Amino acid sequence: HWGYGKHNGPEHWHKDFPIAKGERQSPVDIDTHTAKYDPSLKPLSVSYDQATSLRILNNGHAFNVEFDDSQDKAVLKGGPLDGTYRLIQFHFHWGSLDGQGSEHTVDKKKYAAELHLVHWNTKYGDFGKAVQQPDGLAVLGIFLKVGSAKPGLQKVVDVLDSIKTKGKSADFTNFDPRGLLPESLDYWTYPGSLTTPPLLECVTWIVLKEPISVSSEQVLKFRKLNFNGEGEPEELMVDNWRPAQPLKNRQIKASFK
Ligand SMILES: N#Cc1cccc(-n2cc(-c3ccc(S(N)(=O)=O)s3)nn2)c1
Ligand SMILES: [Zn+2]
Repeated sequence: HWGYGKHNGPEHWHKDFPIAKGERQSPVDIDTHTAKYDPSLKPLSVSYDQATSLRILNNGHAFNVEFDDSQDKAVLKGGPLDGTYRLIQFHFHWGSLDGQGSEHTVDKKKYAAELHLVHWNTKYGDFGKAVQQPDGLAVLGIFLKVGSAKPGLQKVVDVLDSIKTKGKSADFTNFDPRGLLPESLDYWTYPGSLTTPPLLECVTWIVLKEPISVSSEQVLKFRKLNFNGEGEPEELMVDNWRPAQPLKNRQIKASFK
């Protein structure tokens, strides 16, 4: 089906998902000199104190840590958003080498990986409805660079060997996503899309300026994951990122100067 290889990767997605060539696709390069500071932007509110994680899943494209979103336990508000967006899952995109991996780029710089905290607009009632709306999702994007270890990531790294292959899951309760955030919440924002099929144009992207540092040992363990199912030939889960797409008729706004 779709994936990230030569024969089914991003340059092929458009044949099944014509919106791949649409007017508001993600990711994009963030040109920091042309992004405009917007005083209209209220401060971001990340309220993850009551977050309830449940499970971690290898879905054959990435791994997802899933949250209980049956009530407003972990939400994103403020910044460019109106209303309340509920955390449903986070996941990452990463490279085969430390010079690549992120989806968004900053003045053409690629980071080693990129974290996506995925939230849906509660006025649409459920995720599947929210994705059919231009303001249905808000994804908080955070770059990772390789340096010192991120203590708050290590519980995730340590469960990966239990979900090596596609379709494997493990219990993942009592995980605190506040441990993945950098100190600053300064951000860029723009309207865009899911960066995987079905590439729906339903996302308010909020990308943090400050990356988090992770260790080489941490990132290496992401790279031991498998795209394949158990008992199939091993294909390492690496380079599961989509490259930057045309900005078209969009302006990236900055919360800071
Ligand atoms: N409920 C539900 C449900 C069922 C199937 C899939 C999903 N679901 C899909 C996604 C996403 C696909 C791409 C992204 S991305 N890389 O953040 O733009 S998030 N996030 N949750 C959610
Ligand atoms: Zn993603």
